[PDB]
Amino acid sequence: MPNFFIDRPIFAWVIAIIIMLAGGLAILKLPVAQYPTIAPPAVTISASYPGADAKTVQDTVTQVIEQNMNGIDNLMYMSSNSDSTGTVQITLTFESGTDADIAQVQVQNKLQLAMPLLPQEVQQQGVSVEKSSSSFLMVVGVINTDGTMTQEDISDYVAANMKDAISRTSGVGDVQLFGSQYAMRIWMNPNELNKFQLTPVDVITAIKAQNAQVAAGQLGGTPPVKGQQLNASIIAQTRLTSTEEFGKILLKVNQDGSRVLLRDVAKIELGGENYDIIAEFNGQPASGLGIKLATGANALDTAAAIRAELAKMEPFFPSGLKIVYPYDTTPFVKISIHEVVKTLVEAIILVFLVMYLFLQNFRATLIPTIAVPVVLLGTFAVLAAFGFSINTLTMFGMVLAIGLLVDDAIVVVENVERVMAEEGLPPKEATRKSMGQIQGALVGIAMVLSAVFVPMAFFGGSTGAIYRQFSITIVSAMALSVLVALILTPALCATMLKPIAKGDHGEGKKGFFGWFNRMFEKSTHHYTDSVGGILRSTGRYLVLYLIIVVGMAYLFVRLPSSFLPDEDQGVFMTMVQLPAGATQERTQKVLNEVTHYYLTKEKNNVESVFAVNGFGFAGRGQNTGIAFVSLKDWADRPGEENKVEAITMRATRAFSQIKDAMVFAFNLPAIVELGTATGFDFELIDQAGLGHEKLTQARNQLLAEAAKHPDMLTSVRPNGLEDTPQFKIDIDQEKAQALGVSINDINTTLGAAWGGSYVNDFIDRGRVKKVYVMSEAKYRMLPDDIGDWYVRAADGQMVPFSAFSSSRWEYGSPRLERYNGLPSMEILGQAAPGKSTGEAMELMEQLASKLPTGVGYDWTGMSYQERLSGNQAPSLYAISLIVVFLCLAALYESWSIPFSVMLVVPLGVIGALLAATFRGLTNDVYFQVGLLTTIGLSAKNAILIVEFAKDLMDKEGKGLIEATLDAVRMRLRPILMTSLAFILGVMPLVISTGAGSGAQNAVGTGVMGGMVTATVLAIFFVPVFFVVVRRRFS
Amino acid sequence: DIAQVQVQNKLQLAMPLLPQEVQQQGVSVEKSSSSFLMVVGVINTDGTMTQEDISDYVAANMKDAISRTSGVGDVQLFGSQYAMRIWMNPNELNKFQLTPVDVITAIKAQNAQVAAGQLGGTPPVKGQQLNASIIAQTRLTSTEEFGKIL
Amino acid sequence: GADAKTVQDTVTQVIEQNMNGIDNLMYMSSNSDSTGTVQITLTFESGTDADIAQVQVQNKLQLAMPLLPQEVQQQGVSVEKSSSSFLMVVGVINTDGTMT
Amino acid sequence: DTAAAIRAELAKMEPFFPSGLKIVYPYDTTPFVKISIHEVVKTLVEAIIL
Amino acid sequence: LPTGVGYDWTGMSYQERLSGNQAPSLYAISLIVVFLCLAALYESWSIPFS
Ligand SMILES: O[C@H](COc1ccc(Cl)c(Cl)c1)CN1CCC(Nc2nccc(C(F)(F)F)n2)CC1
Repeated sequence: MPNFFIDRPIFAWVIAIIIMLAGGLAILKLPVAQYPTIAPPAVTISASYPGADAKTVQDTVTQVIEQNMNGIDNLMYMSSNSDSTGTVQITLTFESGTDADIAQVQVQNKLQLAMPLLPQEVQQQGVSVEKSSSSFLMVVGVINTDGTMTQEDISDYVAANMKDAISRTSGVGDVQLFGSQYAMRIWMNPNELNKFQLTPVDVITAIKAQNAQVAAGQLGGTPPVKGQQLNASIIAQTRLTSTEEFGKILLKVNQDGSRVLLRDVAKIELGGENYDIIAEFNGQPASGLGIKLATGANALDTAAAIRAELAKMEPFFPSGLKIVYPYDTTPFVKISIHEVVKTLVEAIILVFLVMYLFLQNFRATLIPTIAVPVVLLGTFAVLAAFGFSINTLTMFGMVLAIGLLVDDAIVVVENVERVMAEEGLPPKEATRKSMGQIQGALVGIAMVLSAVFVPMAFFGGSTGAIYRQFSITIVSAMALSVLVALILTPALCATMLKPIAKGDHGEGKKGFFGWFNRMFEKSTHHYTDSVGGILRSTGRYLVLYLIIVVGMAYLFVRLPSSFLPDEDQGVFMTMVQLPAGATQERTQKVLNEVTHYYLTKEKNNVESVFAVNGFGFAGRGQNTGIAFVSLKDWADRPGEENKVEAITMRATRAFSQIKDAMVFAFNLPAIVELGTATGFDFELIDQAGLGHEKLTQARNQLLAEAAKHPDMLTSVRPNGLEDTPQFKIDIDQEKAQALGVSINDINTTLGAAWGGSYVNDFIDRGRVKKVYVMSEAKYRMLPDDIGDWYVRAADGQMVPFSAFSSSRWEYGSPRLERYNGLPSMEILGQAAPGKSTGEAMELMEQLASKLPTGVGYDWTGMSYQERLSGNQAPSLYAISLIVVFLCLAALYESWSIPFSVMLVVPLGVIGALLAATFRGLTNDVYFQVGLLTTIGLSAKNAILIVEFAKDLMDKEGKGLIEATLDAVRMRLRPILMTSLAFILGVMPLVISTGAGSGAQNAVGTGVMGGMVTATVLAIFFVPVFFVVVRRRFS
Repeated sequence: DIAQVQVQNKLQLAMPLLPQEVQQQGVSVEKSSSSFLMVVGVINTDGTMTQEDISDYVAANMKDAISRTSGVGDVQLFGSQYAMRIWMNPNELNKFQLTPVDVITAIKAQNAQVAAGQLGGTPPVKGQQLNASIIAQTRLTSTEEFGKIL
Repeated sequence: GADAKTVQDTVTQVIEQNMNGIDNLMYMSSNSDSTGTVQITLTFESGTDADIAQVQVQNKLQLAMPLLPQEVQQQGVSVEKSSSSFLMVVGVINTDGTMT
Repeated sequence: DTAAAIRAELAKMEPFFPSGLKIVYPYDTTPFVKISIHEVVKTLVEAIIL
Repeated sequence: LPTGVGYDWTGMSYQERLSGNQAPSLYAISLIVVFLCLAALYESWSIPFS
């Protein structure tokens, strides 16, 4: 096949042009995102039941929905939580590879069938089903500096003016508003209501009656009278549109005729739908917009379009309003992608430089410069054909495969040049001979590398997807590299190279090139002499190989395991947790302290703090909060102390002094969608209907038992809230009946006053908005205020709550959790240093096995994936080894020679492990993929050496030792000039300390160490293996 | 999947027109075979439980989990889950001048769980230090509680 | 029994807000009538799977579904694949003349 | 696969059953499927031997 | 027309505009493909040009 294209250079050029055009089209059309879809598809059902506690929401909402979640396909599991804020959130996690749209529609349809079973208030608020597996591309904050506007005003302006245009922007998959529109608010005064002998029920009824839309017909509508000439539509009562109209709503008229309008007993004002969450941006009122990218959309282009649309908005904004970007990771993504592209380009340049240094022929150096970009473009085209996208994993896969591509080009070009220099043949016949020598080896190497890299794609779950990214990328790059080396590279060698003499090795050259040449023949002679001396004492080097293997096992077992390096993305989060029962003001004070610290002590690094009072992770209440701290540009933060890790450690140390609050600063997970992968997630399930208290006791016992094992488990804590005091009101039905007051009226008055009620809608500036009736804050603060509220009995006399009710304080859960439809409690933990997560989970299972009767357990989150993919690696790599052995036996036509090639893996693995250990890195995904790349390249070198030696023994009459020595002499130069090029290409990643330095270092350090040791050891261990194997079996 | 999606898309138009009792009993749309894949029976080898108890246990502790298993298209319970059964005596109702309407109204009023709001709820007053959930009438959980309805 | 402007603001805009995130969408049209009817048509690119497009439109619509007035829910919001032309018209007459 | 998943779920449930409760399988066509497939495979092996 | 009043095409007109817009690209790509195929088959850059 190489001979076909050697005689047809134009056909090979046409093939290369086609590949380049396809790659360019793919680059133009390929989506770009930081990461692909890694986490399993998940669908979240969210409902709100205003004024309701956790138990009320769970009993009336959560349990019904969970009982009606049946018949949905590919559901891995289902969890739910009901808060004291009145919010239920149910996450259904489906198996990987499930169509998210189909799962989402099935979940919606089962909820639509369950909807009639829910409270009317829950139905009125609406139950929303979303896909929660995705994260936010961007978060655009809107702030007011003049102080004229508040959070509600800014949120309403964003909803009315900004949301639509952002949604219409190209590539904007989803837009969610951090806040709510305006809503009419009826702040009831209990004393005024008692004075006029009214109750909140009357206000609700009047508002419903006097704010509605009525269908009214048409003048002349059909069936029509015989000569009708005019047809028109009749307009009747329409919804109110202003606070003034609501003010005049009439609730009663006095005997005298003075009118008891609505404003008499309440304050009418436009406010927020919910006041639970307060937002500030550097201590200024703010609202937000979270923007999620669409499918197949370019993240960079989408961010640019969003910014352009916001700039278009800017001139029309009300004076004093400003756009800010509290959370913008797109710059980090851009820098990472640009750094990878720069790495690839510099790799090509280093290949050119090394090729010129060794061969000292410009036309020879041109050939790899044409070959490698063609393979890269073909790889892009193949990725587009498979539906992949340009992301961090794919780009680093290309970076890793660059070494294989460089080796493929260098082998062909150097072999052709060596044949020309030795036999003196002209370029065409020299190329023919070289390809006749190396083509079978190249095909066998293609098969071997396919066997090595394909199995990654068959891991299960999130790790399966992460490894499949690299697997597809590298396998496609390798296949295109081999195809190019068989099609185009020989044609380029035959057409571009110029004749070289039968004996010229360059030693006649005058300056640095001549010195380097002569030094190189001297070094090659010394290397051949050393190898020959080695082959006479093979036993010592066999025991040395055993020592190397033992050291490899030691380093592997003693190396920690990780998932993905933590990156300095320019943003981190501080979570604030106040004691139970804390109010919004105390959390606001703590958040103000945190913001002041960040903007004063860390003023050089931090540019903005987005404080969110009322919402924090693993909670939703007044006693929780979260601040999203954004750092200045990496170029403005030079040093190791000005990075996210150091900043977070300093902030945590400073905040540990804060009293009456737990404040903890931390960096983002590498993949926020998967969240943390640090430890284990454990679910303790109530299986026998024990109750909340018994489950709490079981959880406490398990936590104590885990704490009694410091050396195996660390920071085993509950991922939930503890029980808190609650105000219980016991309404005596007998007393209420005796005094002539209905229980329904009492409950309605209490709920409307102290929790608020949603009555109906109105039209504000041509937008439908909600109407809420609630007590004024002054009269719904303390238990004593219960005495300020009166209910009208059937007799028309107002009776107090104390007359027909009593009060006390009890304990209740502010957040109730369920797993797979049963009550549960979530425990988060992690293995102690030096302990694997598997044995930590085994110990947790052993501890849980001793818990009281009726208490079960389950694994969720990352633990579920770990259980799924626990045993895949050994079997997959056993299959890989078997297939590699079979391919090598096919290549060499021998059942024993393949062992000489396969004995080379430890040579690179040991160096990779040593490099990782010395730099204090972990066994993460990047390290493993780099390990596979190093193993593949070392196997390539060994395969070529053994092929040359065997061909020398068979086609010629040379003996074992002579053939091996000649083979190593022939293969020394390509090995060295590939290792040097790849090592120098990866050095920038090794020494990188800027943005994205985590993944860069993880990819670079292991690769560099593995290449160094693979080269150095293999160049004189492979001949030993070949000689020993040939002697043993022959 | 698409067939079920379209069928229930059309069914959602009829749902508002169906009687409230039908909606409250739960309308189901399913895609499954006409024949049972299998039958998982449950007995008691000690003889302590009756048919009602076994059926309630299967409905409450095993039915939902099986229904959520992938590949399960339908689950038919050979029994029924427990429920609070009020067996009315017409003679007693007439003696006290009562009607099943009155019984239903009393059950609805005195067996309910109401959202009662919060102490120190947002918007709060300045200087508010306490925030708590107000608990009120809760659903009854025993036959004794139901028998005490006035 | 709703005006064209009122139904457009209360219904048409609300629905149209959440329909901009659907895949393979070429363009969108909508008409609001004084009879209270709202008709929105989303035209997708050629070769798009119609069933998947309809499923995605349902998924986006259910988000805005609660925001519509209770009367809209009572009558119901329908999402279905549509065509703008009649394949044929089948008329029925009474030759005798005994049926109006 | 569905039968295997159902049996796995029942195994999860079983440890928490009340005293005396027992699961039985009064109707299951799956064992016939397994035995039939096994018999055909056995026939193939015996055919190779013959 | 006054400022703020734009226009667009729909239905048949959208398809007609798209076809007219993408015709020249189609011609160029087809010519390039034929040229490359001729060069590949006849092993020359002169025969495809002629
Ligand atoms: O995951 C979502 C977004 O969380 C964030 C938020 C900010 C950043 Cl910068 C980032 Cl990165 C992430 C969670 N989210 C929390 C509250 C929000 N509801 C709200 N309501 C009123 C005001 C606000 C606030 F504070 F965001 F303006 N939010 C709705 C759901």
